[PDB]
Amino acid sequence: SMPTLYHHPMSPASRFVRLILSEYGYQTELSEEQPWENRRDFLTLNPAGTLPVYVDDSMRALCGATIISEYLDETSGIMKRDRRLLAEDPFQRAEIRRLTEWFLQKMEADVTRPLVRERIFKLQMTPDQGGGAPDSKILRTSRSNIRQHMKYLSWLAGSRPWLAGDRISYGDLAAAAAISVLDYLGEIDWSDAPTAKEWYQRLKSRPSFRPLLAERVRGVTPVSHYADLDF
Amino acid sequence: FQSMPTLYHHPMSPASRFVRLILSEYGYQTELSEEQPWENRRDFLTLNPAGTLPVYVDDSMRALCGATIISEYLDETSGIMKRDRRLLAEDPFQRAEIRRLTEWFLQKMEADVTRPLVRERIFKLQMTPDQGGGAPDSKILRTSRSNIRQHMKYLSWLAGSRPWLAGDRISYGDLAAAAAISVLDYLGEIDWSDAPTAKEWYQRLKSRPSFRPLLAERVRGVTPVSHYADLDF
Repeated sequence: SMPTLYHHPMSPASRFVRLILSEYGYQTELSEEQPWENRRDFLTLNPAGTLPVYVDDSMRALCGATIISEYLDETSGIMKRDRRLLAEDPFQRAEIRRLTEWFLQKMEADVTRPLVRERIFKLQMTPDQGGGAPDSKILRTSRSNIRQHMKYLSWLAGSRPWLAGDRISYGDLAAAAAISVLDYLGEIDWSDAPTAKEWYQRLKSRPSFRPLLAERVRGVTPVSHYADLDF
Repeated sequence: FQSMPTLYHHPMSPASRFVRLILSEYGYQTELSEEQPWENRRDFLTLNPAGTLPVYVDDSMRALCGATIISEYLDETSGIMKRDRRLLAEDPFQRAEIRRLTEWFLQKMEADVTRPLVRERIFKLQMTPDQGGGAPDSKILRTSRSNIRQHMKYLSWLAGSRPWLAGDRISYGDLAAAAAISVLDYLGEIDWSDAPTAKEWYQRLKSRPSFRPLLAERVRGVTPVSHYADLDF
């Protein structure tokens, strides 16, 4: 029976893993999880409460984007030759990981996690869980950090054929995952960032992206260009 | 000849100590260069714009930043230096569990406890008012301290239910936990009478040769708790 991915639509890490699974042709059951609920069965799988979580028949839960992405390289990626999303060379592997961590950890802390919490999770949450109106001060701080991250992405995109070098990698998927969440929310001004825009257009047009562009969060309407391959 | 690598680190950084432990276990000699995680110096931020520690620069001159990237790199390249003493398994599920525990101690515990506590107790003393300095924030201390027990209890559970934290042999998981615990223990923040099972496990890690530089180490302007270096505490 197919494995299960516990995830949330507005989790970049979750989107990143979905991308790797589609690129590599896996079939997966998606199970939407709300970590703030502290669901006991979910915490038994992953006591850290983080997303996503990949579980096959063995019931051995693989916890988080990094662990899952490494596992998928070890058990599939090594076969893929030209289509391998993590290289063989240790320095190239290090660069692909550096970019994955930039977008899923650094930009996530600076911008995406707090912004998603204020704008998405705080709608879905009950008052007791921390639900309520968005905090304007957190929104300011997160937003003030965006323009510098978009400037870096533009630079990477303009200077190499893909973010890590000469082929598509986990680095591109991780950036695209994160950008897709911010873009859903209309938080990116693309008029600033023409080089990043060209790069994002290429990612968002891949078949693996289609389920992300079709996806909708209830009570939050995406920005009008969100699903557009020409935006 | 091959110049020895440099590790940019801070003594009160668990991720830094974790890397040091790997390097010692595998017989590397390394030049240690102390950096302040808070200071934002322009040359350090050129090397690592993320401002994270540690940063490993071997004679390739390619900067490898953070505990995960460095530890994976060391598994991949250590060759004869890891023979018969490998700290990251071959099996994908065992590797996944070693990683999961490394992330627990160096990311989850770091956010819940160690990073805010170190900042209030170490860094806010060393910092000037303009840099963000002042008296420790009592509310941040309280929150961070209140999160310690859950982590110690998880560690006790792991240690009491398996021979090493990830399973049947010593791994990065043990080294990461020990690194995080050693920082807290330097500061006297662990009540060992409340965590006996974890105490037995830590006594095994702290007695390894690789730990000797950590126990000898001192942080500028902070005296460790009296039992810090004691193998028989």
